[PDB]
Formats: sequence, structure tokens, C-alpha cells
Amino acid sequence: MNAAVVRRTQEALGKVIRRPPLTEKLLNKPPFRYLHDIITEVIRITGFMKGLYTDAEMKSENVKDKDAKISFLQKAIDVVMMVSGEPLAAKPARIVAGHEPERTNELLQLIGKCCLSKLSSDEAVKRVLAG
Repeated sequence: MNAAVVRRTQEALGKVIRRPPLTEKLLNKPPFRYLHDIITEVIRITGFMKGLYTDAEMKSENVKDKDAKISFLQKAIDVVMMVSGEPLAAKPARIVAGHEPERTNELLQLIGKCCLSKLSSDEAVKRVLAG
């Protein structure tokens, strides 16, 4: 985790979303609810990952349990890998624990890239939810 990592996340998501703030302190140690804020803002704005989460799951106070947090992130990881065809090293359990923020930022960056390319996620969402 370093300045170029921060900057790349800012470049990738900065033109896509204008909240929550993409600052170094948050990106160095991202709280789950901050990640939830990013992911739902992406969905609201671009439709990337639309349908991946229920109405209830789109509200962060409904996703405070550890398992729920981990599952929320796993779904986003799966969809982004399936859509991009790129591997992510991010492990949800570690992220929820506050570890490997550089891997978390790589997830955020690939989300940004999919948004800027206007890549559809509908087929990916269907497969991921099928399990």
C-alpha cells in the first residue's frame, strides 16, 4: 500500500463517483461500510453490478454481521473477475478484518475500469447469484 495505489484508485473511480471521498486515509484503511458506500454508489450511478444485492442489502445498516460483510464482498469480487476476465487476489475475510488494503484497492480499481468501459454485468450477476 503506497501513494501510487491511492492515486490509481482515485483515477479509476474519481470520474465515476463523487462520493464517498477517495482520500488517502480512507483508502489506506477502508472500513467495510465505506466499501459498501463505494459499491452501492457505483450501482446507483452506472448500473454496474445492478441486481447483485437485494434492496435490504443495498442499505449498509443491514450488512453489519461478519458473514454478511464477507459475502457482500465475495459477490462483488466474483462479478468483477467474471466481467473483466482479470484475477483478483482480494480475500473477503481479510478485507473485513482490515488487512491487505492494497488488494482491496485493486478491487476498487478494477470496478472503476469496468465502469469506464461500460461493461455489462447482468450475465455475470445471474451466474454469481446462481452459485
